[PDB]
Amino acid sequence: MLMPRRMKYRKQQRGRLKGATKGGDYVAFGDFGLVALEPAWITAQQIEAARVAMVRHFRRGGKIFIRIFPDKPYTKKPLEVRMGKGKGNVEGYVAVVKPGRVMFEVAGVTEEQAMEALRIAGHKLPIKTKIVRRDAYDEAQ
Amino acid sequence: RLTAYERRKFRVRNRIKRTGRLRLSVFRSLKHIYAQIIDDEKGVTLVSASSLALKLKGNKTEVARQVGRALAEKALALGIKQVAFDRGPYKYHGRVKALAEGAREGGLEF
Amino acid sequence: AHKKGLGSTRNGRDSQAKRLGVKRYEGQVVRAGNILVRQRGTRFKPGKNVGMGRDFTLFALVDGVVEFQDRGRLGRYVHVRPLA
Amino acid sequence: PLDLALKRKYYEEVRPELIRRFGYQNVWEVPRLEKVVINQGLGEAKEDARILEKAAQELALITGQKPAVTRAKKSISNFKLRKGMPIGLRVTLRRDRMWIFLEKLLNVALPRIRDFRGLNPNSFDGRGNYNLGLREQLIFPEITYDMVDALRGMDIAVVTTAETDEEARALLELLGFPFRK
Amino acid sequence: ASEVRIKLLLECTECKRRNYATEKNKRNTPNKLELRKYCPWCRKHTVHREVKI
RNA sequence: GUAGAGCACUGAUAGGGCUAGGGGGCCCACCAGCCUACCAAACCCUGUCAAACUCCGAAGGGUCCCAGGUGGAGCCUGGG
RNA sequence: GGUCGCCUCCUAAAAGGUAACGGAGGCGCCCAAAGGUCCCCUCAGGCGGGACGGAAAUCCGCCGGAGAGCGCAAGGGUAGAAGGGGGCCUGACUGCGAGGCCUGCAAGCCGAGCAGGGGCGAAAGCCGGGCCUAGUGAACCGGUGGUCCCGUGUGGAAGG
RNA sequence: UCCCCCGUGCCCAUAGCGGCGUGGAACCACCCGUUCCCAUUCCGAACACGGAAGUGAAACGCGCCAGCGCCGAUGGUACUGGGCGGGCGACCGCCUGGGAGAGUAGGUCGGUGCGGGGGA
RNA sequence: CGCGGGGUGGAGCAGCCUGGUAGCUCGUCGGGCUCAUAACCCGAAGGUCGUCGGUUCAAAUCCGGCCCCCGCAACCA
RNA sequence: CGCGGGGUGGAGCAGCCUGGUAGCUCGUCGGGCUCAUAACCCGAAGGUCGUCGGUUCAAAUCCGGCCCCCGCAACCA
Ligand SMILES: CN(CC[C@H](N)CC(=O)N[C@H]1C=C[C@H](n2ccc(N)nc2=O)O[C@@H]1C(=O)O)C(=N)N
Ligand SMILES: [Mg+2]
Ligand SMILES: [Mg+2]
Ligand SMILES: [Mg+2]
Ligand SMILES: [Mg+2]
Ligand SMILES: [Mg+2]
Ligand SMILES: [Mg+2]
Ligand SMILES: [Mg+2]
Ligand SMILES: [Mg+2]
Ligand SMILES: [Mg+2]
Ligand SMILES: [Mg+2]
Ligand SMILES: [Mg+2]
Ligand SMILES: [Mg+2]
Ligand SMILES: [Mg+2]
Ligand SMILES: [Mg+2]
Ligand SMILES: [Mg+2]
Ligand SMILES: [Mg+2]
Ligand SMILES: [Mg+2]
Ligand SMILES: [Mg+2]
Ligand SMILES: [Mg+2]
Ligand SMILES: [Mg+2]
Ligand SMILES: [Mg+2]
Ligand SMILES: [Mg+2]
Ligand SMILES: [Mg+2]
Ligand SMILES: [Mg+2]
Ligand SMILES: [Mg+2]
Ligand SMILES: [Mg+2]
Ligand SMILES: [Mg+2]
Ligand SMILES: [Mg+2]
Ligand SMILES: [Mg+2]
Ligand SMILES: [Mg+2]
Ligand SMILES: [Mg+2]
Ligand SMILES: [Mg+2]
Ligand SMILES: [Mg+2]
Ligand SMILES: [Mg+2]
Ligand SMILES: [Mg+2]
Ligand SMILES: [Mg+2]
Ligand SMILES: [Mg+2]
Ligand SMILES: [Mg+2]
Ligand SMILES: [Mg+2]
Ligand SMILES: [Mg+2]
Ligand SMILES: [Mg+2]
Ligand SMILES: [Mg+2]
Ligand SMILES: [Mg+2]
Ligand SMILES: [Mg+2]
Ligand SMILES: [Mg+2]
Ligand SMILES: [Mg+2]
Ligand SMILES: [Mg+2]
Ligand SMILES: [Mg+2]
Ligand SMILES: [Mg+2]
Ligand SMILES: [Mg+2]
Ligand SMILES: [Mg+2]
Ligand SMILES: [Mg+2]
Ligand SMILES: [Mg+2]
Ligand SMILES: [Mg+2]
Ligand SMILES: [Mg+2]
Ligand SMILES: [Mg+2]
Ligand SMILES: [Mg+2]
Ligand SMILES: [Mg+2]
Ligand SMILES: [Mg+2]
Ligand SMILES: [Mg+2]
Ligand SMILES: [Mg+2]
Ligand SMILES: [Mg+2]
Ligand SMILES: [Mg+2]
Ligand SMILES: [Mg+2]
Ligand SMILES: [Mg+2]
Ligand SMILES: [Mg+2]
Ligand SMILES: [Mg+2]
Ligand SMILES: [Mg+2]
Ligand SMILES: [Mg+2]
Ligand SMILES: [Mg+2]
Ligand SMILES: [Mg+2]
Ligand SMILES: [Zn+2]
Repeated sequence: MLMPRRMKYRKQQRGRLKGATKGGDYVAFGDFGLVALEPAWITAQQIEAARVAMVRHFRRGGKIFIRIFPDKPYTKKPLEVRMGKGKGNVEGYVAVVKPGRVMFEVAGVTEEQAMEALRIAGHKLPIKTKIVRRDAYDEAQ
Repeated sequence: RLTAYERRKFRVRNRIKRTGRLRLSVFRSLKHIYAQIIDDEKGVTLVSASSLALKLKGNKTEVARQVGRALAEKALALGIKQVAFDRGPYKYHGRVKALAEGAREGGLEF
Repeated sequence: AHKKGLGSTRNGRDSQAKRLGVKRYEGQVVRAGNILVRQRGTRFKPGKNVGMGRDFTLFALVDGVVEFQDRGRLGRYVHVRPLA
Repeated sequence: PLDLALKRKYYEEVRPELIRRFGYQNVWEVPRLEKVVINQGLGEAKEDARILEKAAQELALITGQKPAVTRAKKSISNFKLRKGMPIGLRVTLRRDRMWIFLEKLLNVALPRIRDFRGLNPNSFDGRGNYNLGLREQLIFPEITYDMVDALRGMDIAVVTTAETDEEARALLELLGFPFRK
Repeated sequence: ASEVRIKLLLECTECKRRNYATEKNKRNTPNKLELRKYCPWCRKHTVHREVKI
């Protein structure tokens, strides 16, 4: 999993999600990255899920980079309880993701091989995705 | 970053400045002693009486007592009575003290 | 039913709003005494014709007109240029 | 301001060897003493018994001055400190009193220690000063024996206008410092 | 107040009428108080003390 | 002082360099060798997240002056 | 079950204000010094040195704008002091109070200036407690001390 | 009336840090002493007086450059007041005034106001 | 707020009632005896008689202030 | 979740309120007694006080959260 080992407050507000991403819009370490196309709350259990996927795809090899880190606490009321009497309890953590953000990028492996281990990676993901190539544009910022 | 010297200035300086009444700054080196009356609004000098321009010499303290009395004449003739005393980063005593007692007896008002 | 045996909270309060801020805006004609500004701390400093009470409440010392001056590193000041 | 033979030794001997050494231009920039802070940080009369100044009377017989106390900066459970207890003493020696102290230590007291073997030379500051310590207190016979009690010592810095540790040594060595190395 | 912090009316001497009242500690300084206080009654400055409240 | 944005402060943070400590070696076990595809503070680089973080900062909103504004506007004292 | 008054921050959408069994924390005290004033000092921290003596006891050196401190929670503030030390002190006065903040009411809050008589300071000045924002209770019924106002035909005393 | 120092403001780091040079003629600083006034929870360090042998080494004044600090547009984008639109929904997009923060090109080792002194 | 009685060794504690030594038994070390453990027997340890302050030749006993705990009696807008 | 309770030398109990104070009983190890064992007499040994983090100069102790143990409602017409 991926808890932030420590934190300033425990329960976090919910928040909107208006518009286009803030940063993380260019490859930076790998040579191929995975790109978000629609807003989301990606979960500690998904990030992990997608990661493990590729690692088991090119077993012994590559270097997986992971650009979004689940810091926000997903909160939720128990079952058979009604509205109010406290705010929900924490179960799991998430990372806010807008469209354009890179989430994974792998470095150093056969072009075919990265193009799969990032393809499979997307299916573990709750959203639409596009794989991308490191770029003159990317090295241009 | 600051020296205790310049802090003491501001300190002693700041208060007096808040009461509006005129300002008789007292500068003092190991050689001579100087002074000048200042309106701090416009930021201008009313009259300046110094040990060096007066060309006096013959013991530093007693030197000053005259330069104080000198300042009063050169200002009474101008119309100043009300003026509060700035004693710089110096303890009011002896040399600076003299300048005051001189200005005091010359008819000046603080 | 529906209500059963949950629980509650440990927190839940809040203090009475203090309604502070700048009370007089620059160019407002003031009587002597008007509170120009309410505050905690010195976010504004006492200028010409302006006092300060044991709660940093600045107040006009003579009739005139509020003026506002940001003198940078030594802060904002509030004065009154008494229309004579 | 007083006829002391070390004041005169610094001038009529130590001053020149330095100008011939590091080849100074101006006269003031030549290395020169400043103070000798002696810290008798006892830490043993905190909320402990009186008697603290019973050394700050012998401390006066050494240094000619009256030592003034030092208090507890902050409270510590492991030392038994509450923010305010007195732990030690400190005298700052300026002007000729400073000299005449060294004109007794450097050539009478330093040899009065048993198993003595010069001075530690790594202990120079970095911007031109030097210090160490001492344990035995009747190391100057101004403190005679039947003033007997528990023996305690002092931390001692010496402060100079030396600009580096290098030239600094040359001063302290030239004014009679036996160096262990 | 509580119990270690006692309440008290500042007494008097130069007319023996009380004219003030305040607070103090008896576990800190366990004596009788001390302040100069002009009075509307004697029209003079006087040294004052205490009695319970 | 918000949206944005930002990391200067309070914190989070993934990779890298540096690098106290800690752990596995192991030389050896008296002190000491300083060697580590292991952990890891403080720091530097790339790269990021925050209602109770802001080096910055909109549109906007408030309000006073001037002008337009004769309206089932406005203002005061009262009865329902 | 939890809650009920007051304070701090957030929610609150850049004036004020704003809800919820919304997220977080504090108060029901304390101080004759922690108050007044006149005077002087400047931090936390980091690296080198330092007999005991250490991660930190006291010491020396450069280094540093405030990340320390300011009684307690938090916020704003703050060294050009509000912080740290000393000398003298008691304005932790009385008789008042222009004008305003806030505001349904009742409340709460800020206050220049006048008189009286003091304090500290040569002095300009400053003091009607505390850096500020919590540290609390209407009316009724009584207790205590003054006043010398009322007191049932007059003077007392009882009582107000 | 230009120049140089001393005092003192105004501006609020384009002014600062660090660096190289530098000026004692006059001012200024260090400086000489500790009798006197004044001072140290110890010390003439500071503050204080009495002077004037030395020195501009320190501090400071003035010059030099961009290592740091700092100021930093234009173009464009974010967001947005007003007005509209297509989506089953998630959300996107259009006209209209407004328009950042980052970042780029760059700027900067100051500018000043009255008084005093001192040479053009 | 108002009335009753008090500390005396570390506890407990009459002495105090009555103006003359600070004390009974419980507790320590020591000796005795000791199956041991008991109880027992000898001995010393130990104190400022809440505090000042006072009447007296003198005080634990007596008076004033006070102080602190026990208790009692009421009242609580 | 929600109320409240206790976690401490091997077993079982104090010490928490009032923040610097590891206590008792077994048990254990090591000396005796006795032919031997227990009984019994004589010495010693032994725990960062559940656990993270907390406030104070420090935490058995004051302080928040999951980890345990334990009664513990949860009416559901
Ligand atoms: C049940 N009764 C008498 C009470 C009423 N007359 C009849 C009755 O059925 N009362 C019950 C009816 C519903 C009530 N109930 C239950 C669950 C719930 N969530 N809310 C409720 O009110 O619990 C009641 C209760 O026990 O009194 C007795 N045992 N005496
Ligand atoms: Mg989905
Ligand atoms: Mg001006
Ligand atoms: Mg609760
Ligand atoms: Mg509210
Ligand atoms: Mg309320
Ligand atoms: Mg300021
Ligand atoms: Mg001589
Ligand atoms: Mg110190
Ligand atoms: Mg009164
Ligand atoms: Mg890691
Ligand atoms: Mg090792
Ligand atoms: Mg190696
Ligand atoms: Mg290596
Ligand atoms: Mg780091
Ligand atoms: Mg974001
Ligand atoms: Mg925000
Ligand atoms: Mg900001
Ligand atoms: Mg605007
Ligand atoms: Mg207004
Ligand atoms: Mg009406
Ligand atoms: Mg309003
Ligand atoms: Mg005080
Ligand atoms: Mg100091
Ligand atoms: Mg320090
Ligand atoms: Mg030491
Ligand atoms: Mg140390
Ligand atoms: Mg603060
Ligand atoms: Mg102060
Ligand atoms: Mg002070
Ligand atoms: Mg004092
Ligand atoms: Mg006096
Ligand atoms: Mg009036
Ligand atoms: Mg009135
Ligand atoms: Mg009023
Ligand atoms: Mg009202
Ligand atoms: Mg007043
Ligand atoms: Mg307060
Ligand atoms: Mg104060
Ligand atoms: Mg208050
Ligand atoms: Mg109330
Ligand atoms: Mg009624
Ligand atoms: Mg009454
Ligand atoms: Mg009465
Ligand atoms: Mg009558
Ligand atoms: Mg200006
Ligand atoms: Mg250079
Ligand atoms: Mg040069
Ligand atoms: Mg050169
Ligand atoms: Mg030069
Ligand atoms: Mg020269
Ligand atoms: Mg002094
Ligand atoms: Mg001093
Ligand atoms: Mg120039
Ligand atoms: Mg260069
Ligand atoms: Mg630059
Ligand atoms: Mg632009
Ligand atoms: Mg747009
Ligand atoms: Mg508009
Ligand atoms: Mg619109
Ligand atoms: Mg669309
Ligand atoms: Mg450039
Ligand atoms: Mg420069
Ligand atoms: Mg010339
Ligand atoms: Mg009775
Ligand atoms: Mg008795
Ligand atoms: Mg006796
Ligand atoms: Mg227990
Ligand atoms: Mg105990
Ligand atoms: Mg046998
Ligand atoms: Mg047994
Ligand atoms: Mg609790
Ligand atoms: Zn009186």
